[PDB]
Amino acid sequence: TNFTISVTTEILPVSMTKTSVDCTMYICGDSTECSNLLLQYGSFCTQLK
Amino acid sequence: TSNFRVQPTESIVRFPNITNLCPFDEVFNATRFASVYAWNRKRISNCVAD
Ligand SMILES: *[C@@H]1O[C@H](CO)[C@@H](O[C@@H]2O[C@H](CO)[C@@H](O)[C@H](O)[C@H]2NC(C)=O)[C@H](O)[C@H]1NC(C)=O
Ligand SMILES: *[C@@H]1O[C@H](CO)[C@@H](O[C@@H]2O[C@H](CO)[C@@H](O)[C@H](O)[C@H]2NC(C)=O)[C@H](O)[C@H]1NC(C)=O
Repeated sequence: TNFTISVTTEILPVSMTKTSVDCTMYICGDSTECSNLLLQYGSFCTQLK
Repeated sequence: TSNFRVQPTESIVRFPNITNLCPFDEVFNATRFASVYAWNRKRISNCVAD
């Protein structure tokens, strides 16, 4: 016989913070030996990027 | 396409004072020395050598 109008919340996530990682800087920075040792692993860096 | 990283222009190094002022002038410049058979053993420690 009687009706009640009520409001309820419902929270949904949409997106997290976008991330971009420096690959050869994080692996080891400022070393030519790092370049000569990382360029011979093929593509384990471009795939991640 | 890549990453941008500015390179340092020069290098500096810091280190503490040279204290204790390690005694090398009493051994290398003395008025009297010992004999070859009775040589005196001198030890220098607790001081950064120059
Ligand atoms: C349906 O319910 C509402 C409340 O949920 C009733 O409204 C109340 O009515 C009384 C007397 O009529 C008032 O003193 C209140 O102030 C009212 N409250 C609100 C929030 O409006 C309503 O009367 C009910 N209807 C029936 C037919 O029973
Ligand atoms: C280590 O050497 C530095 C460089 O001289 C000293 O810093 C100053 O030295 C001058 C020269 O004796 C003094 O007049 C200043 O008062 C010193 N600065 C300060 C903030 O004290 C430093 O004192 C030396 N460290 C020592 C003696 O422990």
